[PDB]
Amino acid sequence: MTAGSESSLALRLVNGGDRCQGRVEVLYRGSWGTVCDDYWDTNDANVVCRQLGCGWATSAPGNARFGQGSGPIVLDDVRCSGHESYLWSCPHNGWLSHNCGHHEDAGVICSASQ
Ligand SMILES: [Ca+2]
Ligand SMILES: [Ca+2]
Ligand SMILES: [Ca+2]
Repeated sequence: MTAGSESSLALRLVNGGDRCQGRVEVLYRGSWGTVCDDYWDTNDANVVCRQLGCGWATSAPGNARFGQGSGPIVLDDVRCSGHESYLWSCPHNGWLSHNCGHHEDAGVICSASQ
């Protein structure tokens, strides 16, 4: 990952009750995209929760549980071991390499969420 994208990458959870649950969105090339729910699981969620300082994964809802996003779908088939420090450190399909719709946008509920 080039130094420049590494500097600008960012993760957020949107449309939930607080910052520690919601639809997963990732900042790629200066635009916020969503993550497809294919093979999305608590291991992926766990990386997200820990990265955000949100504790550990409670659950990893697919099927746009927190609503459909509108950006590009930037991540798909995410295969986190659960140990990685950043979601972009997980194996995945490649940026923008998806076969999804926004009705599949992945979500997370973390243990620090209230
Ligand atoms: Ca799916
Ligand atoms: Ca996974
Ligand atoms: Ca897929």
